[PDB]
Amino acid sequence: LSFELLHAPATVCGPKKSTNLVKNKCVNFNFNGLKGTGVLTESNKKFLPFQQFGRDIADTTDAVRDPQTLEILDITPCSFGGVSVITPGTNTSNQVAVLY
Amino acid sequence: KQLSSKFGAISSVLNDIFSRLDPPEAEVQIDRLITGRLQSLQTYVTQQL
Amino acid sequence: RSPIEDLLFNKVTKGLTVLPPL
Amino acid sequence: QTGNIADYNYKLPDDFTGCVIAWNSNKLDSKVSGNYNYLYRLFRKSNLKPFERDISTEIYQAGNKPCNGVAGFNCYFPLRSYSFRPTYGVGHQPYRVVV
Amino acid sequence: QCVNLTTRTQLPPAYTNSFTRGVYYPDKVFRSSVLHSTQDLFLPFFSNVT
Amino acid sequence: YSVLYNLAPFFTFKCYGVSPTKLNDLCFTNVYADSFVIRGDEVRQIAPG
Ligand SMILES: *[C@@H]1O[C@H](CO)[C@@H](O)[C@H](O)[C@H]1NC(C)=O
Ligand SMILES: *[C@@H]1O[C@H](CO)[C@@H](O)[C@H](O)[C@H]1NC(C)=O
Repeated sequence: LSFELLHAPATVCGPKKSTNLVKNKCVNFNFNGLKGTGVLTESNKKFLPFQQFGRDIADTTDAVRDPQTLEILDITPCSFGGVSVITPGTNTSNQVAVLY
Repeated sequence: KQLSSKFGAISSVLNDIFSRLDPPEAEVQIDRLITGRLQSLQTYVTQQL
Repeated sequence: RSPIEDLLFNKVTKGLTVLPPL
Repeated sequence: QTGNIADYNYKLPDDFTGCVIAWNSNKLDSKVSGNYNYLYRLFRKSNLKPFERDISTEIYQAGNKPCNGVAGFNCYFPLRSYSFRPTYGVGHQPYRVVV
Repeated sequence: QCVNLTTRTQLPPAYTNSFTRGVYYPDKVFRSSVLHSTQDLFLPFFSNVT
Repeated sequence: YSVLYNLAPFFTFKCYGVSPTKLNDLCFTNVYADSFVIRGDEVRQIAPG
């Protein structure tokens, strides 16, 4: 067996497509080379058959179709955002409040 | 929209860069991308000021 | 609200967040 | 660098703070008979952490069935020897490398 | 198998216009309610077509 | 590397080059396959260099 590495367009590759699926939980998926984190959710929109993945105004993967299943999934990240602390002076007391 | 800028790198996505290029050599490209993003953020901050 | 500022309100239509005013 | 020795035998980190020293010696490491005194691990379950050696003479299993220390059908050993002769070519010459 | 033919009449080619034709999908990326711009090989509008 | 694998008849699978573990991950193109029959210990004659 003689191989040619990085001398032709990619035609033959191995089984790198993961095993299963997880819904309602943000995971670091890899949709055929597109790695990102988001919660897989069913999308109301209709996808044309030739389309592979969707892009929002931010030019980021927010929708995608499965490489094996014709159904389409949405990429929405799980709970993110900053946290703020409301506290009085340290000379007065020490109780604090947490606001998201 | 400035997040999707190449900034002289091979691609605007960094996980693919880390997967296809080892972090020893991809560190320079990642540094260039993040400093371009920081320059854009500083320009936005100055405009907001 | 008075209708004038109601009409004026009708006339006007990833890390970044919009904090509502106090 | 990613290769065969660099992945299983001796892996260097991203920053090394120094370098390596290597030279060729076809006289102090090659004998008239077969000099098979040098071996290297070729099979491993996963990658190797930098700056540590995992000396473990264990059978690597490839198939679903396990082996009780018997090299049978799909069970092989990682350590493979090197063929070193004074009449060998440059690609087969032994290289003395110190880090 | 090919055979020479002499029943073809000689006539210069005609030229018409390509007003609003020659636009396709640049890639399989789904886009909704957005005005996207890209640089690919495209047929120019109001161009000569044979 | 599963339709044949090592589950085939016994191989003298000690060959320099690419390890079988990363052989599956390889995206090589235009593979050349040459099949022939030899006698005895001539397997070691089929080696690079
Ligand atoms: C493999 O993909 C094809 C089309 O992409 C699909 O029809 C088929 O069901 C897939 N195989 C499995 C096991 O899902
Ligand atoms: C196209 O080219 C022909 C000659 O090649 C010319 O007579 C004709 O006017 C052209 N049409 C347009 C729309 O440019």
